[PDB]
Amino acid sequence: SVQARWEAAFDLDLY
Repeated sequence: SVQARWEAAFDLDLY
């Protein structure tokens, strides 16, 4: 959720 891999990173940016 959010999107991650993106705006800085929510958390699901994967590390």
